[PDB]
Amino acid sequence: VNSFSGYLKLTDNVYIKNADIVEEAKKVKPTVVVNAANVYLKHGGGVAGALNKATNNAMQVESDDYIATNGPLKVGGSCVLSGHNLAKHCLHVVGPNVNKGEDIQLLKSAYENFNQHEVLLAPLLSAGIFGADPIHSLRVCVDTVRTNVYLAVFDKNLYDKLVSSFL
Ligand SMILES: Cc1c[nH]c2ncnc(C(=O)N[C@H](CC(=O)O)c3ccc(Br)cc3)c12
Repeated sequence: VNSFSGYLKLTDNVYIKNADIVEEAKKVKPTVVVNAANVYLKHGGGVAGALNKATNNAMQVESDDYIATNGPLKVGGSCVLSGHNLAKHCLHVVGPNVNKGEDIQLLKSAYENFNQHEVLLAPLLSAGIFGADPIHSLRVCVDTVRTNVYLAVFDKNLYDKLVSSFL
């Protein structure tokens, strides 16, 4: 039993809810919140911009130190950093950006990072300003993630479409 509330169960291990991931994290304080990161950990907009803003830019400060030491992530890759005031940890996961021409097959690799954590709060990877089809992102999620994932979808209209079209 965990503290996530109001989720629709899609499969044995995948759950979905119309919610602002920022507000959801502040309420649950999950062990892991997933960020929709880019390889430079520049948290400018979308999920990343919103999460970083909620940490009062502490996420960005920590991320800049990480990049200065380690260099950029790979598309499809991830790193674990602090969750600041939102979660114990933040798993920064880089899904492919379609508005940069990146291979959508990398979306499966991105979701594989979730399997290293027993429970996660997460957005749909590559959705929103990353330009991929969110229906597809949900399908890859369900078919790749085996650990317990609680998906927050900011847009109510998108949430209803995801639920109504889910096979
Ligand atoms: C901005 C924001 C604040 N709080 C949030 N909680 C949840 N999600 C989002 C958000 O930007 N989501 C979109 C898709 C959707 O509309 O769910 C999305 C955009 C880029 C990528 Br890469 C992946 C997903 C937010």
